[PDB]
Amino acid sequence: MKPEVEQELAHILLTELLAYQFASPVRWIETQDVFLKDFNTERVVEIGPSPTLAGMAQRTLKNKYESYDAALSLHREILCYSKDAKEIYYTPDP
Amino acid sequence: ELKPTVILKLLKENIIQMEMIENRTMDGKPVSLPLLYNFNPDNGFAPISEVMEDRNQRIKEMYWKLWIDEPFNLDFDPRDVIKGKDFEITAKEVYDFTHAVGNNCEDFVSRPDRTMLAPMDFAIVVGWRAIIKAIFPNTVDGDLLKLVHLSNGYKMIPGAKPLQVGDVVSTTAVIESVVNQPTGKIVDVVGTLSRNGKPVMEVTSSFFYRGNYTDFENTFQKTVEPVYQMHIKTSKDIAVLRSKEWFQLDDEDFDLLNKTLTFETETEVTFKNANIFSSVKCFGPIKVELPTKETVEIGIVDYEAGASHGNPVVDFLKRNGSTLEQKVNLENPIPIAVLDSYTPSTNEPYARVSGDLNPIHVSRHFASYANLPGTITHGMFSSASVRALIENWAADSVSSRVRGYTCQFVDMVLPNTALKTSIQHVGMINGRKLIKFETRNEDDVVVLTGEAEIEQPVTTFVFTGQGSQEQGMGMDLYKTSKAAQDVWNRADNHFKDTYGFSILDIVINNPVNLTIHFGGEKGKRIRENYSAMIFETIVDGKLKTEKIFKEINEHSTSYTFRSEKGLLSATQFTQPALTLMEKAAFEDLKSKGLIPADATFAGHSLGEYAALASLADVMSIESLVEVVFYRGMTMQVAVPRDELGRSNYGMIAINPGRVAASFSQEALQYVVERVGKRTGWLVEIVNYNVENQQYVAAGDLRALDTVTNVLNFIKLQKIDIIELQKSLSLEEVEGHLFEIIDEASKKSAVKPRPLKLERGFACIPLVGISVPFHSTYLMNGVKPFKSFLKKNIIKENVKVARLAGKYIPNLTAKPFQVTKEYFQDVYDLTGSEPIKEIIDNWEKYEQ
Ligand SMILES: CC(C)(COP(=O)(O)OP(=O)(O)OC[C@H]1O[C@@H](n2cnc3c(N)ncnc32)[C@H](O)[C@@H]1OP(=O)(O)O)[C@@H](O)C(=O)NCCC(=O)NCCS
Repeated sequence: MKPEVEQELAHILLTELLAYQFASPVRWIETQDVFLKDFNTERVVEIGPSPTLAGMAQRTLKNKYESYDAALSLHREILCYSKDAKEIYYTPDP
Repeated sequence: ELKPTVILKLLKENIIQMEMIENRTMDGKPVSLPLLYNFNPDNGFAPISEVMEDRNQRIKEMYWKLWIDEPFNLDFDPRDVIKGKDFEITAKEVYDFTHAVGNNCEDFVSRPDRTMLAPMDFAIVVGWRAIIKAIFPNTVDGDLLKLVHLSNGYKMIPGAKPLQVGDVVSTTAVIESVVNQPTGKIVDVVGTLSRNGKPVMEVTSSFFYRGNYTDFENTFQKTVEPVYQMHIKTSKDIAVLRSKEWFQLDDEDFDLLNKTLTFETETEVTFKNANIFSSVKCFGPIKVELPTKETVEIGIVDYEAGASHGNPVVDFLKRNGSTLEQKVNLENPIPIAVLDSYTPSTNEPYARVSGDLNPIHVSRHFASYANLPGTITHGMFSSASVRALIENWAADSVSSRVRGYTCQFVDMVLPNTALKTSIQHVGMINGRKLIKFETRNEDDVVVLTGEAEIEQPVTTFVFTGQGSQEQGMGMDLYKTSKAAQDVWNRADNHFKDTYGFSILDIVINNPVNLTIHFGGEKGKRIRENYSAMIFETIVDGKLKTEKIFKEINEHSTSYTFRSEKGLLSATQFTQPALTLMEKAAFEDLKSKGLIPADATFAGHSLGEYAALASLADVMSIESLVEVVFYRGMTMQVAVPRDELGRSNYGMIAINPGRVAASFSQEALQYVVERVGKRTGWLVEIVNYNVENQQYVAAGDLRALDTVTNVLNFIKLQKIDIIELQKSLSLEEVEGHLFEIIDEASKKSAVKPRPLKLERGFACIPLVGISVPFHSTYLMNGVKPFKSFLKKNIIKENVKVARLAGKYIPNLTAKPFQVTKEYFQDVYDLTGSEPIKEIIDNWEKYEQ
């Protein structure tokens, strides 16, 4: 597949994804599963004014990934831009 | 055992030969270095003179037999590429190497059900015979006993995985530079390892021949200059740039005005003497920043002089432009550790695995002859030793996270020395922590300084949707951050010029009403823009253009936007406001170096747009705020408002775990489906947020109040639906639920049309939400919104590399991949003609 045809197919798929997203349910259970389990994410950074999606991650970890986090001995940081900016920018207090 | 190391005898009548012997060699056969001295008994004070004719060749002959596996031949051009034999990485070579340098990382040990990696210090093991072959040529003439290794560096190539056991690695080395300095000659070599045809990493060694060199005809210097940016404001700056013979655009009529130019220039220089260049070249692309911040080639620098004293191109850009710096320091350094290491008692074990059999590290006599304090530790040993600490303490023992490592060798270390490495996290560079270190000996003398580039931990960015917004959001960052300023201003200018309001005004002041005036020549243009806004629907194969703002004609002087509590809570302003603060936050991160090159990302609802704009630069700021404005306007027309601007629609967050532990999410889907059919109103589940803890039902504000009352009843009565529908009856529970729904529907219908929604036990109403987002109500809006997206997402700005396996759409919660299997999945959710046509014709697209 040529880059210029991948580009055209990507553009079509991306336009159709956004278009239909408008008026189709938000599968955020499945999306969490992906970035939390499939990619073993260790820093979830929420960009936004309230820590609502950081709320949802912490609750989805505590619910169905307590035994899987302990086994694989991994430390997740769930950081919101609007609360935990000192941890995101690496500017800790002396 | 006891072996002959120095043999001193007369060769002829007047020539003393002191044969120095190395007994630690590639094949075991001892190697002789004949030093020759004239004996002149006429000069009693100093009867011994050194034979200095071909003395550097004799020394190169010895070191060639120790280092290089090839036939001895010093006639090759330093300008030519040096090619090294292919090196298969074996488990035994990695074991032997890791135990020598004291690297106890689990990644380099054989484990069951796991593949052994090779350390990136092992790059010098593969590269040594190529890299060192670059200081041997006749035209790089130097005493190799007086050879200092100044610095060594590794750089992993972006995308390239680290070296594994069983990989076959091809080296090539080239001399970057060789310059005569007053105090001796520097030689910058640049190895490149290559596995399966692709390049993996770059080794950059610099060596220094101490002495006095006047052979400037053989010196040269390639330099990569730092990227330079110029903001073209005036027709003066254009005229200065068109003056310069070396500034060469591809199309001479290109409009440079208001554009940002980058100059990525390499300088090549030969020398005539210490300070006058006999030849300069400064070549390289000139790129222009597009509105997406993506740079594109529009010309070249092509300076070419003879005898000069300077590069005028660089001096021009130093004054007129500004140095783009990839490394951003943190506010304060963050100490990591202060660690002790020991140099080993003997240098043989490192010499055996590295192939660096330099006698000065093993033989007392050679080290004595070279004026060194003793058999000095290998510089490369100390490098690999400290790199093993950095990797344990900055990288938390994950070898794959070290992507760069450079160390300057400051001073010579003796065996059995105690070294103290301080390790600081000092900056960022393209989402890689930038770790400085300094290693001091017992006398607190700096012996080894360097820096490493450690990847951050696997990161995903998530972007919040609507509901979060609040007066004053992003404004702290707007006052301080230059990158946030550039986002907000670019958008605020585009709204002011086009729709005649400031998005910044609305976020700072959250006015209840906003009137747009169409007076003057400026207000006629703005009113045309509010009429040019159309729905391009496709009905019976014919474009029907409908008007948003049907109450704005040719004869209108104002238009008023109306809300009940504030216009920041009105979707068409929420969406741009909230997309911009997210995009500005993210641009502040990107300016401070904090964004991994392979970060995944996902947006909740609206966030998707900010996410794609932030991480993938698919739209400009101006295109983005246009798209989400239209999107918010496409949603405000589908919902009937009253005079104050409040609708009969909203959203409830439902916790099925608060009603009853037994009451699952399929119980909540069952109830809502029933309450949507009995009452005959609109209610669906739209946001699946947190499993059995937070679902979001959008729809008709009455239907929501009946669902809230039904679930408030089911908690208090303590009556499960799942046990009763299976173990008691079949479809009796349906008819038993319909009278519970009717009880709630009779109490909710009597209330007035814009009824306030109350906090139930298992249901909380969302604040500032008046639209049924992600429902089937908004299905009629898709057809026009899609046609609008095609006009504003330009296919040339969809870089597939930046989305592929990184972006997770809300629609299909699976990483974005351009594959038939993914298009099929997208069609099985949203039956669209263009997706189907792509699936069926997949093969023609494949070639
Ligand atoms: C619903 C939301 C406000 C809850 O976040 P929060 O304010 O942190 O709430 P908490 O989970 O900390 O709970 C606070 C209290 O609110 C109430 N509450 C929260 N969720 C509730 C629910 N589903 N049902 C009933 N009451 C609930 C409880 O009284 C709870 O008290 P507790 O501390 O004893 O649990 C938030 O997650 C949200 O706004 N989600 C929707 C996001 C969304 O869909 N956006 C895009 C729109 S298309």
